[PDB]
Amino acid sequence: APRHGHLGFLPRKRAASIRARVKAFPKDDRSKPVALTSFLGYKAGMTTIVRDLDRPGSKFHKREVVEAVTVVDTPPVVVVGVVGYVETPRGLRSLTTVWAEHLSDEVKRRFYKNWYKSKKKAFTKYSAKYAQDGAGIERELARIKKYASVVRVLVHTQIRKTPLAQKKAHLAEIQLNGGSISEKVDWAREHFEKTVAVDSVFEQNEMIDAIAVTKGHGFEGVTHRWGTKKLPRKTHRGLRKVACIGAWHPAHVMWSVARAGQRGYHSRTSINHKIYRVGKGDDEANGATSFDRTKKTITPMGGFVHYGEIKNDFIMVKGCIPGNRKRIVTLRKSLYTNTSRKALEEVSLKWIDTASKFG
Amino acid sequence: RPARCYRYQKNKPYPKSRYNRAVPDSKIRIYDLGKKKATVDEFPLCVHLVSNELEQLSSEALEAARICANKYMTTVSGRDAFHLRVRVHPFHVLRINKMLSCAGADRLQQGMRGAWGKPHGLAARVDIGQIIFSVRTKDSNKDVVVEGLRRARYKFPGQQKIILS
Amino acid sequence: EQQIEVPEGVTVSIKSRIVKVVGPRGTLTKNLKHIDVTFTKVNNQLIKVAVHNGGRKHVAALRTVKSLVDNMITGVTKGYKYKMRYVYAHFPINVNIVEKDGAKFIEVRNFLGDKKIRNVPVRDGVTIEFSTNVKDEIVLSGNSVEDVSQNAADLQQICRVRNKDIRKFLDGIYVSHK
Amino acid sequence: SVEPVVVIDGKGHLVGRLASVVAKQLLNGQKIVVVRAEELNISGEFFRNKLKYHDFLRKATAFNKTRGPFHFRAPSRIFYKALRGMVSHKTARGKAALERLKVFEGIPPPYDKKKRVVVPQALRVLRLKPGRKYTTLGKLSTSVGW
Amino acid sequence: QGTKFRISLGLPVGAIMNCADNSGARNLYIIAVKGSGSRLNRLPAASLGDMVMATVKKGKPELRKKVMPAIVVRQAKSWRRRDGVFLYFEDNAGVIANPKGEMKGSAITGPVGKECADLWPRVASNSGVVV
RNA sequence: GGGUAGCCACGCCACACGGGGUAAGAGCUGAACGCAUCUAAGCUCGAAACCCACUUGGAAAAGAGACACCGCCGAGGUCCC
RNA sequence: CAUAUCGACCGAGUGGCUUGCUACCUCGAUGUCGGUUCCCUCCAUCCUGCCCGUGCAGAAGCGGGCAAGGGUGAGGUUGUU
RNA sequence: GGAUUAAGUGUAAUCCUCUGAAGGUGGUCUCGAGCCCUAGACAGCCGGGAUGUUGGCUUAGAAGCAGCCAUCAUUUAAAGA
Repeated sequence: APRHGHLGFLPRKRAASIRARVKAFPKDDRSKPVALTSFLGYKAGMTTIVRDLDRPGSKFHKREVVEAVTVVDTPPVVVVGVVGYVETPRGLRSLTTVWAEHLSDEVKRRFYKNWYKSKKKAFTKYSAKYAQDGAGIERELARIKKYASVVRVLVHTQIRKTPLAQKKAHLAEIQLNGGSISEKVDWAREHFEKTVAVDSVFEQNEMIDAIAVTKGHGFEGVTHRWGTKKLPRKTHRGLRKVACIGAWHPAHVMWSVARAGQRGYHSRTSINHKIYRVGKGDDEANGATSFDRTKKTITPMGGFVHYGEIKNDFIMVKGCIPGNRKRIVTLRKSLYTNTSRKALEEVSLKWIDTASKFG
Repeated sequence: RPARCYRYQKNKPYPKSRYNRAVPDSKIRIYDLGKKKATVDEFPLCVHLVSNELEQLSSEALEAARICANKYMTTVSGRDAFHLRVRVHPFHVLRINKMLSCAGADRLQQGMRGAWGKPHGLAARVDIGQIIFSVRTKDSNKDVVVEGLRRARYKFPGQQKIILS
Repeated sequence: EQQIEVPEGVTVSIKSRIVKVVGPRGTLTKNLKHIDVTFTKVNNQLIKVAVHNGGRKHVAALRTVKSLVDNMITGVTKGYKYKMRYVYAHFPINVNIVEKDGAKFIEVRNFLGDKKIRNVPVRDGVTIEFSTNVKDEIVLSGNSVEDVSQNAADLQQICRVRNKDIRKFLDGIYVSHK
Repeated sequence: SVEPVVVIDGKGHLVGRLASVVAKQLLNGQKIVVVRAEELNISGEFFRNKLKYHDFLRKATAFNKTRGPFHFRAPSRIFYKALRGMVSHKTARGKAALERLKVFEGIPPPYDKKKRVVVPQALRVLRLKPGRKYTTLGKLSTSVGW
Repeated sequence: QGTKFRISLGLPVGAIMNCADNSGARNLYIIAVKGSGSRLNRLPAASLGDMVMATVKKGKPELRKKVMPAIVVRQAKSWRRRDGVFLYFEDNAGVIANPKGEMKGSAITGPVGKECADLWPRVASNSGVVV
C-alpha cells in the first residue's frame, strides 16, 4: 500500500508496568555471569559531544560531533537475591531464592516494612524470614538431579541522589549468563552479598540495547497513531477518519488497520546503542581542573530539563533514543543482535556541550 | 477473424445466389494446380488431405492454406510434376450480426425477426473424413508434397491427417 | 538378488544399514536405506542383498545400491582421483589449496585476472594435490567417490561464468581426466 | 502422561492410512497416540507437497489474518490435523475421541516400548520399484520452521 | 560520499530559494530532489548536500522557465557537526549545476558549507568563501 | 516588536552483515544405453525472493508456563494523602 | 541463416481489468460521473537480486528464466476518466 | 485377478456450474510398425576417414559437398572424381 504504521509491536495496548522487562537476554560464552546482564538508571536530558572519530577504515580520524546524548544517571544498583528456576514441561517457574541481609534503607516501599499483619493488598518482597542455605542447597540439589534454568537476580536501583526520586525502587530481575552453570551459579552468590555499578558489565564503545516505555499521550486518532492520511476536505473539519475498516462477512474488523487507541506508552527496545562514555561525578582529571569539588562532567548549567544536575555515576548513550524519556527508567542490556564490531574502552570525548537548556 | 462463430454448422442451407447478393468474392486462387491436362493420376506416391473434423472452412481459411501449400510445392521446379487438386468450394454463405433480427448469439440480432446477418464471407464445409485437397506425383523427394500440407494443415480449424499414400 | 563378493584386501562389516568399506585407503560409509530393502548384509563373504519387492521402483534401487558399493570397493583400495589442468587467456590463474573449502581458502584468484578470489568447497575426505610446475595440473583424490567427485567439479564449475559466453573466454579448470 | 491404549508407531508409514485407522478406533473408544510423527510418510513429492501443505513457501502459514484458517507447522499437528479430518470433530463423539488421541513428536518413540504397526501401512521403501521419492514428516515441517 | 554531517531537510518541493549564482538565475523553485522516496503526506524534502531538480522562477535571461539541476549550498534549518554543534546560516541556498556537477555560472554569491565541498568539488572551488 | 519552557520539522540521531536452503542458471560424480550425459539415486554452487539473524507484541498457548524469595494472621494489595 | 530478434495464416487455451449479452436480479428506491482519503489483492515483473541467449569485444543494449522482499513521485490546460 | 499412470494427472455422469484448443519426462508397464543380425549385427561397440587431382567448366572463390559436364585411371585389404 504501503500499510500505514507497522505491525510488530502489538497489539498496542498501554504498557503494563512502567519498567521494561526484557524478553530476551544475550546468550553467552566466556562469561561471568553478570547477573545484571542488564543494569540501568534513568534519563536526564542531553546535549551533544565532540568525539574523535574511532577506528574506521575511513579518513575521518578527527573531531566530529555526535549527539553525545541523553546522559542517564546510573548507578550503583544492588542485586539482592539470585533466583533459581527449574523444570518444565510448562515453562520456567521460580525455585527458591537466596537472600541478603543488607536491605538498602529505603527498600521498604515496594518491598520490606510491609505491615506484619496481612493486608488486603498483596505484600511485596520483604523478608526477615531467612534461610541463606537451604536455598543454596535446594538449588544445588536441583541441579544435579533435576534441572535448573538460567538464573537471574532481583536488582533494585537506588535513588541515592537523583532529582525527585524516593526510597521506592522499581527493579526487575536480570539474568546472569556465565559458563556452564554451576560455575556461574557460584558467581551469582558472590555478587549477592555485595553491590555493583555500571563499571562491571559495561564498557565504553560497547553496544547495548536499550529498553523503556515511550512517553506519550493517551488515545488519539488515526493520523498520529500509525500515520494515516487526513482529509479530504468534507469531513476535513472533523477528525481524520480512515475509510471504513474492512467490509464483508465479518461485521467487525480485526483489521490490523488504523484504529484509534492509546498511544504514547510503550515498551520497546532499541538495538545497538553505542555507549560512548562511562562516567562519574567525582572529580578526576589527568591534569589540573577546576577545584572546590566541582561537579559531574556532563550536566548543563541551568540544570537539565525539569530534573537537573548530575553529580554522580553517568552513562552517555549516543544518538539518544532513549526509548522513553525524562526521569523514567531505562534498562541496559548487552547488544544481542550486534552489527559493527566494538570500539574502545573509551572514546576521546574532546568536548562536551554544557549550556542551559534554554537559550 | 477470428473464425469462431463461423465454422460450426448450426445452420442449414444456402448458398442461393437468387436469394443472396453482395457476396464477397473468394480470395481462393484457382482450384487446379500443377500441370493440369495430363492425367497426373498415373503416379507413384499418393495422397493426403483428410479433414478429420466437422466443418466450414472459410475462403480465408482456404486460400492461404492451399497456395501456401503450393508455394512449398514450387520446390518441384515450377512446372514440373504433380497436379494439385482442391476439392470443395466455398459455396455456403454466412451472415453476421446486423442488429435487426433477433437477439443474443449471431444469426440473431436485435428485435425479433429482421436483419438476418448481412453477407460477409463464404466457407465450404466438410465431414469427418473427406479429402480437402489432394494429388501427387512420383516420389519426387522423400515427399515434398507431404511436407506440403504440413503447412497446409495448421491453417484450418480442423486437425487434418496427412494420410499415407 | 545380486551378489557381489569383493575384494580381499578390503573388509566390509555393515550393521543396521550404515554400511562401510575398509582399506587400505580410508573407509567410506553410506546409509543405503530405502524402502523395504535388506540394506545388504555381509554374508561371511561379500555383501549383496535383495528384499522381496516388486518391479521397477525397488528395482530402481538395489541396482543403484550395487553401484554405490563396487565404488566403495574401489575407493578403499586404489582410491579415486580426478585430474585436470587449469589454463586460459592472459595471466595465469592462481590455484592453491589452503585447509578447508571456506572463503579465501579453496583456490582460484585472478580468474581472468579479476580481483577477489572465488572458491569453495572441499569435500569431507578429499585431497587436493597441486601443479607439477607453476600451475598446470590438479589432482583430486579421496576414498569416497561422491565427495571426490564434486570436489573436482565444483572446482571446474567454480570457473563457469554466466556472462559473456563460453567461447570468448575459456578460462577455468576442467577435469578432463576421469 | 496420556494413558496409552494402543500406541502406534508411525515411521515409514503412510499417514492417512494410519490416521484413517486411529480415527476409527479412536471413535470406538480407544485412547491412543501415534509416535514418530516426525518420520511418517506420504507419497508423491518434493513439490506439490511443499506447497499445498504448510511450508513458509507453501504459504499455508502466513496465509491470512483475521479470517484464518491456520494450518499446522509441526509434524505433530500436521498429521493431527489429518486425524481431525476423518472425524466429526465438531461435536459429539467427534470431539471426544479426538481429544482422546495424541500424536507425539519423536525420534524413536518417547515412550518405553515399541508401538505396533497397523494393517499394512508400511513404506516398503527398499528397491522401490513401486516406490518413488516420498518424504515427509519432519522434513516438510523442517523447511517450515518448527 | 558521506556528508559526514547530519542534515535536517529545510526545504521541500515548491519551495522558493535563491540561486547563489548561475547565469540569469534568480530564485529557482524546487521540484523533486534526486532519487528520493515518498510516504503518505510525503512532502518530498531536500537539504544541503542533496542534488535537486529545479525551475527558475525569477530570472531575466530566458533562463526563467525551466529545467535544471542545482545543489543546495546553504540552508536555514540546523545541521550537525563533527566538532561542535552546528549552524544554519544565511538564507537557504542553491547553485545550478550541470550533469557533470560543475556550476553553470562563474561566480557564486554567498558562502558555502564545508561538507558540500566534499560531495561536489568545483562547486566548492568557485566558493568565494567556505564555512 | 521580542520571546522562556513545552510541543514540534524545515532541525538532529539510529535503521547490516552474515549464515542456511532454493529458483533460473553454472557445474561435479554418474548410470539406464560399456561411449556420451548437470539427473534418473548422489553432490558443489547459485537471486533484492525463502528461512534465520534483528525490532515489536506475546501466560487465555485449556499441555492456561518457569524461577527465586516472602507469606497463610498476616506477605502483599485497594482506598487515602 | 524460421527460431539473436521480428513473426502472418490457421489451430488450442487461460483470465474476468474493457465492452456486449442475459433481459435473469432490484422499480413499497442496492444514492451518479470524476476526484479524494484509507486498506487488501492480481501479473502476466517496470526497477532492484540471481541467471540463460545474443545478430554477446568492451560500454550500452535487445530477448528470455527464477523471483512479489522493497520500490515505482511533482506540476500546466480540461469536471473530466 | 490383471494392466496402465508419476502428473496429486485423477478421486468432476449431466451443467451458466465439471474448461481446456490448434510445457516437459531413457520413471515404469503394455501394444504395434520398419529396418538390421551367427555370411556376427548395436556398443552394436572400438579405431581409421590413399595417388593423378584443387577432375573439366563456371565463379571473386567453387579444392568430394552453390551450379553444369564427366565420373575415368592408379595403388589397393579397402577407399565415391
